[PDB]
Amino acid sequence: LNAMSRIARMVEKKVSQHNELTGENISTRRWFDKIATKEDTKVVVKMEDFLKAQEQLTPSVSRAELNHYEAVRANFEGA
Amino acid sequence: LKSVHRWLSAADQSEVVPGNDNIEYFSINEHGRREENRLRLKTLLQQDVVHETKTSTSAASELTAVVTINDLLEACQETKPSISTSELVKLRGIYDRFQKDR
Repeated sequence: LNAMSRIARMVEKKVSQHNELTGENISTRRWFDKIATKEDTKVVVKMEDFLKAQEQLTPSVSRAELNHYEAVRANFEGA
Repeated sequence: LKSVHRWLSAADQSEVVPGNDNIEYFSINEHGRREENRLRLKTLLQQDVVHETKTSTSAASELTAVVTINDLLEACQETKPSISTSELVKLRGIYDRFQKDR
């Protein structure tokens, strides 16, 4: 999703640029349809994308202390 | 609201003092009548009824209503914080518990 966001902001630049170049009335969907290329799939991804995503949101489902003490207690009481 | 209240209070006499030239009046055989200003107004209203029109002209926004900081700060003085001060702590705690778990 972070990758898709970056590429998306890139094209958001592109469209604006062309709107300044060829005409401001060109629709985003029209532009992205006409100038479409096989390289549209170039959803750029890199380590920095992953690190940004990890540090940005969703640390985990259950990480802090819940897992640890249930794990140890459950193993202990299973003897 | 405070600014518009003050403006309305100050503007009460603006439309009353000036004379009206939209129609001209001769005032013959006016003796025996105690009312003077109301009778003039009723004559003007009669003529306007004979010559009534619906169109009206626009006016500058600032002289209808305007916002000023002097009243803004006083309005801020009469505080009304929505969040219950005793409940902000509880809300913060529950929000954090939701955020970290589930």
